[PDB]
Amino acid sequence: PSVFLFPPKPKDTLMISRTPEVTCVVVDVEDPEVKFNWYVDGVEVHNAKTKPRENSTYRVVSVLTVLHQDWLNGKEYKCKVSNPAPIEKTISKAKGQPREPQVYTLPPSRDELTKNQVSLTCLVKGFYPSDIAVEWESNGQPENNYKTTPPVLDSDGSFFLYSKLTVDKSRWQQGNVFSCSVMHEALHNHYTQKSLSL
Amino acid sequence: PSVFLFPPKPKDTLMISRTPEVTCVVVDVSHEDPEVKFNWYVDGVEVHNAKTKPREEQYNSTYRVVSVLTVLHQDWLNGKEYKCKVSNKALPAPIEKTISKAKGQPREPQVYTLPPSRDELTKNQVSLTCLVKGFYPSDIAVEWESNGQPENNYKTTPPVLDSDGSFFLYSKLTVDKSRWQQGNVFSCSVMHEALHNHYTQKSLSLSP
Amino acid sequence: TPIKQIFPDDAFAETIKANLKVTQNELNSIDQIIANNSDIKSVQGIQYLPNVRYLALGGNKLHDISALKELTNLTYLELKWNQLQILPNGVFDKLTNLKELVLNSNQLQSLPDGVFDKLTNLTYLNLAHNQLQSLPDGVFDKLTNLTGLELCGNQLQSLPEGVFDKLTQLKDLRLYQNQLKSVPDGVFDRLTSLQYIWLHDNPWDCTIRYLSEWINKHSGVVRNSAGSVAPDSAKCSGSGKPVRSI
Amino acid sequence: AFAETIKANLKQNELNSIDQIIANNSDIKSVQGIQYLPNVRYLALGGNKLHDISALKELTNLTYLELKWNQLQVFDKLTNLKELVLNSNQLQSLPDGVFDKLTNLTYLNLAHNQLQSLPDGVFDKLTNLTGLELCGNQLQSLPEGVFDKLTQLKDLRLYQNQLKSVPDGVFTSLQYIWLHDNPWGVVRNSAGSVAPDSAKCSGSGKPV
Ligand SMILES: *[C@@H]1O[C@H](CO[C@@H]2O[C@@H](C)[C@@H](O)[C@@H](O)[C@@H]2O)[C@@H](O[C@@H]2O[C@H](CO)[C@@H](O[C@@H]3O[C@H](CO[C@H]4O[C@H](CO)[C@@H](O)[C@H](O)[C@@H]4O[C@@H]4O[C@H](CO)[C@@H](O)[C@H](O)[C@H]4NC(C)=O)[C@@H](O)[C@H](O[C@H]4O[C@H](CO)[C@@H](O)[C@H](O)[C@@H]4O[C@@H]4O[C@H](CO)[C@@H](O)[C@H](O)[C@H]4NC(C)=O)[C@@H]3O)[C@H](O)[C@H]2NC(C)=O)[C@H](O)[C@H]1NC(C)=O
Ligand SMILES: *[C@@H]1O[C@H](CO[C@@H]2O[C@@H](C)[C@@H](O)[C@@H](O)[C@@H]2O)[C@@H](O[C@@H]2O[C@H](CO)[C@@H](O[C@@H]3O[C@H](CO[C@H]4O[C@H](CO)[C@@H](O)[C@H](O)[C@@H]4O[C@@H]4O[C@H](CO)[C@@H](O)[C@H](O)[C@H]4NC(C)=O)[C@@H](O)[C@H](O[C@H]4O[C@H](CO)[C@@H](O)[C@H](O)[C@@H]4O[C@@H]4O[C@H](CO)[C@@H](O)[C@H](O)[C@H]4NC(C)=O)[C@@H]3O)[C@H](O)[C@H]2NC(C)=O)[C@H](O)[C@H]1NC(C)=O
Repeated sequence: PSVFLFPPKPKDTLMISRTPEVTCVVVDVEDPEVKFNWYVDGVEVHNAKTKPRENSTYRVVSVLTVLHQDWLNGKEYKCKVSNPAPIEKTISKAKGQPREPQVYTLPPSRDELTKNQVSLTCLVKGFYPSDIAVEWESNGQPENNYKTTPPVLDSDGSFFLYSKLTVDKSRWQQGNVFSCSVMHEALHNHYTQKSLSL
Repeated sequence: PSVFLFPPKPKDTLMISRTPEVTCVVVDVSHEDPEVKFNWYVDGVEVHNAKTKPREEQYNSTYRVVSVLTVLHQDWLNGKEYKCKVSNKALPAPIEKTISKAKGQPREPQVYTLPPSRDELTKNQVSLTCLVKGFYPSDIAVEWESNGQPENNYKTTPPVLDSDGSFFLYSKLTVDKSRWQQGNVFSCSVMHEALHNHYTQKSLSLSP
Repeated sequence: TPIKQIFPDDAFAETIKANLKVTQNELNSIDQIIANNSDIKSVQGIQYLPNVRYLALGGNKLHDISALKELTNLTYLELKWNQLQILPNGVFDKLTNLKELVLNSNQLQSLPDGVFDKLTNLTYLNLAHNQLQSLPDGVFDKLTNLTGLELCGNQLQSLPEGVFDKLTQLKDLRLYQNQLKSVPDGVFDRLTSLQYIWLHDNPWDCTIRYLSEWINKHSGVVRNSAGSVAPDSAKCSGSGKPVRSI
Repeated sequence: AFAETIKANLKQNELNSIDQIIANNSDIKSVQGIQYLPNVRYLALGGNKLHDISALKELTNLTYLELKWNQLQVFDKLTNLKELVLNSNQLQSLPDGVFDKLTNLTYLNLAHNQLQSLPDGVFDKLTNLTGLELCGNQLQSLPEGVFDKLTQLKDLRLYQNQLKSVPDGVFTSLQYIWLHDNPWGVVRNSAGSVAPDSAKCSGSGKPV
């Protein structure tokens, strides 16, 4: 009977058009029946779900919907499983004073312009906490051939990351303008957009 | 009574100047029977060259005893498989675990340095970024150097799974906008198995 | 002075020993303090760190916050789950840089008139699940930049008229789980930016024609306890029928 | 069995788009059908129960062949082979010169089989070999000049065999050789350390 607690996806706490949620997860556990009580900020809630179950892996999961900006506000989420005695575990957004991310866009190395497709990169340094969303887009529509590294702890005690978008060099060299969009709590409107072109 | 098998550092196995080792850790061995017996098998043949560290208690009021094993030459790169087997009184059968370099065909990394965003030259300190893309497996080591001697102020991103199955990562070296502007030449050195001499070095600086 | 000499609270010494890993120049180097669920009784000595800006004090056992009166560089103040019983007057008057104040789940019996009025920069105020019976008249009138206001879980008997007057920037107002029988006419009519209102679990006297008409007009800002949009959630007392349905 | 590797590789013309097959420590007895996918390069088969590699004699473009722990007891047509892994099998000899075609090969691992003989001239036709592993065999005949046509060799392993002597003169690139456990700065010991006295004279055990 091992229990874990996993925070919502940053894409969901910052886009709001999506419903975030905190995922409680219990493994190990014959007796595959576990009651789940939930508490937000010390007070019990009952709106949580439970998905059908799954070595003989007891992957039974309860997901709980985040209300509005409860995550960023700093609400604390507690999951309580029962058969042992009840095992409680808590999860909350990283404490510390927020810092606004710097977003810089960085065009492909000249030495890469020998290959069928080039790499466009977005550097986002010095934000806090690490909860952050990054996406790409071209002339009104969004791109989708991009990967974003995870937050990395920096010398100054904040985070950075990079997103690499990959496009056909025919599309870079034509002068098309791509946009890196970034969503974090320390940004006005939770939002900034950086562009780069030839 | 739980066992964890860590690989050698890429830095060790690509430099050979440094000495690679595969570490087998066991925790939760207490009290009752504090007796652990590691057996090591490289590519399937048992071996007896592992010098075992002394056990060590922690505030968990339990033991965590470590065995470390040396890697003979390019064995990790060559695909040798390393297996650890712990025998303690506190469990039915002994525990086993094998670790080995990731299978898949090796691919050469591409290495591209990127100068600072123009909006970053409005600051006291700029970022020189290194793009390493298209390598396999993930075992890789990235360093920076200026004028022959090394720079020690960079953070490197962990390897990321790309859309075509290879890995990529970034390395951000931070420097003073003046050093960049005076025209010093910095370098991103890269150590990987699919590289000639397991090395490549790309440089960036501004020339008007 | 040593660690032991400035801070008589065992736990509070242990957190200033952890932050710095002392000289007044050292103590004046402290910009934030993260000391939640740390079994803390009094913050005696917190007055010598005037440049602290972030303060995580939730989950502790504070009775008096008197030593924070002057910390003028504060902006986040999190005192959720402590043992505060009543709020000394003027204690917040000097924290004019606060943006967010979290007094979540204490034991506060009432609010003095105008205790918040020197917090014009506040965007977030959490007073939920305390023990408030009523609210100073226009207490929320100097709080013009307030984006979210949480009051849920109290025993609020009634709301002052226009108590939410100068709250145009309010986007989230939480009132559920209260002893509310009715609301002033035009209490919500100025709440222009309001995108989330929480009104379920209240004994709505439906004897209730203003609120019945304010909800139909704004049949999209009401949300039930699960997060889904749900205006039929404000149920009349006794009958149990939704308010908006009269 | 073998098909589930394919069904996972391919999550006709479909078999042409398979360049690498990673499928070790499985329960594979036949590899048949492996000829119906020519444009294939990387092959990982360690921990199966094979004895025929007839089905592979015509995969011409494959460059890695991993056959650790199989029941083997053909190579002339895959000259692009570069790394051939054939340890822990049971093979009792080796056809008289089946390593001659694959000139491009650079790593040969024949460790822990059953070889009392070594067909002369089998090693002479692949000059760029970096590592060679003959440890853990029934060696007793080390034919002469066999390691003479091998210049680029850096690792050569001869530990745990039954050599009572060598043709003095059979031994420049070489940095690593292993001679221990045989009963008669480039030599090392099973524990990865330059150890010249680990060649002990039979019975007397006197290093020489
Ligand atoms: C029977 O087998 C099952 C599962 O089998 C598994 O799958 C098969 C196919 C094989 O690969 C098996 O070898 C393998 O075992 C076992 O179930 C496992 O139980 C372990 C613990 O015993 C769980 O480990 C935890 O994993 C979390 C992270 O979990 C994410 O990433 C995992 C892979 O890295 C993955 O397993 C998870 O599913 C999960 O993936 C993420 O999940 C969310 C929710 O869906 C999703 O939104 C994400 O997008 C997704 N991300 C991905 C996939 O990338 C790990 O963090 C836990 O570590 C904490 O506690 C550890 C103590 O064990 C300790 O080592 C760590 O330090 C850490 O402690 C915490 O650290 C963080 C960061 O600092 C912080 O919260 C705190 O500091 C600290 N909190 C503390 C101490 O309380 C932990 O390791 C496995 O996830 C789970 N496997 C799966 C699939 O769930 C089972 O145990 C077996 N039964 C036995 C042995 O008896
Ligand atoms: C009481 O005693 C100890 C001590 O408590 C701990 O120490 C104190 C100081 C406090 O910090 C406490 O918070 C803390 O709890 C407890 O011991 C711990 O037990 C847990 C699990 O039971 C272990 O977690 C596993 O460890 C590895 C990673 O561990 C490295 O990283 C840690 C920090 O990041 C570091 O602390 C460790 O020492 C260790 O460090 C490495 O060591 C080597 C050489 O020594 C070095 O070369 C490395 O560079 C170094 N790395 C560093 C510093 O970063 C983690 O990988 C494990 O995850 C795998 O297994 C999980 C199953 O639990 C599974 O869920 C995961 O998904 C993952 O599974 C594997 O994943 C890969 C690919 O994804 C793959 O191989 C397989 O899919 C899969 N294989 C499997 C499952 O077998 C896991 O998190 C802690 O290491 C251990 N702490 C120490 C110091 O040893 C103990 O539990 C307590 N016992 C009680 C209360 O009863």
